[PDB]
Amino acid sequence: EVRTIKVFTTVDNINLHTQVVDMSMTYGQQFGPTYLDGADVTKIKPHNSHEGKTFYVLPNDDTLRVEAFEYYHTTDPSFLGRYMSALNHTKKWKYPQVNGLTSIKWADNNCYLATALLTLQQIELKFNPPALQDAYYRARAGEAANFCALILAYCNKTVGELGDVRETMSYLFQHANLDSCKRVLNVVCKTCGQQQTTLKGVEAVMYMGTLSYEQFKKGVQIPCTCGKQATKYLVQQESPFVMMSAPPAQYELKHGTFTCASEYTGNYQCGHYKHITSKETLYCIDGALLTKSSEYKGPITDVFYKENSYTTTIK
Ligand SMILES: CCNC(=S)N/N=C/c1ccc(O)c(O)c1
Ligand SMILES: [Cl-]
Ligand SMILES: [Zn+2]
Repeated sequence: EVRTIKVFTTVDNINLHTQVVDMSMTYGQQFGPTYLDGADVTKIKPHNSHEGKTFYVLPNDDTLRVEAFEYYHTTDPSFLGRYMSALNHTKKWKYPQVNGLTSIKWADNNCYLATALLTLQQIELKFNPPALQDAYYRARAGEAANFCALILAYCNKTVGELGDVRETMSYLFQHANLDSCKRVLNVVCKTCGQQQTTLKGVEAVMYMGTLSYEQFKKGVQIPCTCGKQATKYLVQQESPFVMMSAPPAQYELKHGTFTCASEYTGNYQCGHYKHITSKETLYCIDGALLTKSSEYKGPITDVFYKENSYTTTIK
């Protein structure tokens, strides 16, 4: 007896493609690698309960290739399989609402992802790929599983792998519209004189070396090619936020002087992030856990500040 069911294949879970599948053959024999809500069903034969359901496939024809690129803005061949593999895990995570924000209950070393997600909800940022637009909208509403699996896929991290918050924000910023952001800097060495520099996009909102936006405005010391120590300071800034980063160090966070921050405790090989947000007081969100304090000191690695337009008074 020949037996078939109708199913739909997709790469973006919006555009559906009608298929008829033989129940005597595996999905892999018929579609190549195949996934059902993240589960790998390549080696599985169709079940009666599968009729009418949507399965993800790899982009193996030109129509799927165009749909996949338009939705995800990547042509990495392993992207979809990495996204599905992550999703099969992230759909089992818990996304509690903590002080009004979507967080993530700790699992699989996902603290870096929770603090990135909490941070995104406090800064003005729009994603360009529709996949990130759609999943971030759901994540804000509390259903963050697709968004978290997408972050992992875009950052080329697997579930359980130790991640860096600054690196993760850099990847997400790459897929965001920061084209309006502009940064002017000035560097003065007493032997080589001055050199001004202009930065755009992601490089205009991120800085590595100091956590303090004020010290960045007043000036910081850096090496020069002559061996002398030059000074770098901020001349002009156009952006809705800025991100200041440094190797973790004991740092004091004062209520009302920043938006949010990341704390990192541990070592290079493994550790733990927490999130600090300045609202009516200072709240520390550690996954599902919440505590408060009026003052905060701890090993901070990233701090986020609000911005609109800033111009220096330094002559
Ligand atoms: C450079 C040729 N690729 C094109 S034209 N479209 N491909 C899009 C795409 C997205 C994710 C994937 O995993 C994948 O295999 C493909
Ligand atoms: Cl968005
Ligand atoms: Zn010099």
